[PDB]
Amino acid sequence: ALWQFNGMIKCKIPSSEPLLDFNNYGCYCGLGGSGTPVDDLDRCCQTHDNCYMQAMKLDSCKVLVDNPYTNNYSYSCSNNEITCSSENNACEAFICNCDRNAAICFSKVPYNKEHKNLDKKNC
Ligand SMILES: [Ca+2]
Ligand SMILES: [Cl-]
Repeated sequence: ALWQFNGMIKCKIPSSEPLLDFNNYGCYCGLGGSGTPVDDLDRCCQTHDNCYMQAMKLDSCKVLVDNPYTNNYSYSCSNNEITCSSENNACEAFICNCDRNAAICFSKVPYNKEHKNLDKKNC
């Protein structure tokens, strides 16, 4: 769920408020997403969007009524490392992995201020 993803991103980027810093960035970070990613951070978000689309194709996922944004899962942050839990069932586990991958991705790419609040004439 979005509460968990926020925490993951803070795990990797402890100075951030991710729901502010990483929402409405580029063509893909935030609601929806199309066009060409503007930079590597935007590409992290495209991958994550694709991961959530692939979570929904899962037979596993077609039961929790929640979407990936509302589907809770279990994870830990420890020493700024994210660990998804073996106690997660299949849908939960898949979404946790999508989120972990994206949080790590965000932490390893440049942040270009020019793309924050981009006009979706670029997308
Ligand atoms: Ca998106
Ligand atoms: Cl990690």
